[PDB]
Amino acid sequence: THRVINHPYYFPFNGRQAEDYLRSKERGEFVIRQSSRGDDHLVITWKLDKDLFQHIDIQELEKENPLALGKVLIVDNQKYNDLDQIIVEYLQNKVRLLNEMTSSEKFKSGTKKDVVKFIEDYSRVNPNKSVYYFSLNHDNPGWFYLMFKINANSKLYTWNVKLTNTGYFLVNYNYPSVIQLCNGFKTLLKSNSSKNRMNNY
Amino acid sequence: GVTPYSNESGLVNADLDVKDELMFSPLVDSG
Repeated sequence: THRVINHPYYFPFNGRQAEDYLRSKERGEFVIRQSSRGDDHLVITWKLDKDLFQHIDIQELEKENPLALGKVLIVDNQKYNDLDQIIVEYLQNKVRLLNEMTSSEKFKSGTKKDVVKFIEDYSRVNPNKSVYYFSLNHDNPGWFYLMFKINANSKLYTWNVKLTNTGYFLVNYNYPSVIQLCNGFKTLLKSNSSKNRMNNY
Repeated sequence: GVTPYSNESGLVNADLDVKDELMFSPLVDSG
């Protein structure tokens, strides 16, 4: 099965071919391609960073025939009219928010181990401060690690922040900016901390 | 198929298991 999709960004790639094509491209570039899930799915594969790619499902509804692009498309549980709307309203916002995160003074580039090392070093120098940074989750594209220590002697905790097209999802909420995500992280942890100290008897 | 769909993953957060006093930097204006 080889579908003729009439779109400037359509390529008949498997996931590995899509990643190879994007390897020399820049953050935010993408391809649309046939899905292994069937003739009512497509995939948009996009580049986050060097050797870091995310493949997102596009579910097709209102198909006029088995091979034609559906007139309604579902991405991340939201409805879109066509592939250009997905590019503009889903993908481009997601890329915008990725750049907002990696431009933040709370973001650290490098592998998880690299950032843990910086956190440990920072904690060694500042043993009575609580420390936290964001970094890229290379094993789960589209997520950030949120790593923190309460103090030098505390364990290093890893939480997980999901990048979405409308903000940064942490625990129960989709923060619309990195500043609000940082404020919210602190509030959430203050709340859990004060709950731990409650006297239930 | 073989391709992973990382937007479909769910990653579990470690529970905070300490009474230690938090000492994070201040909250800041959202702008």
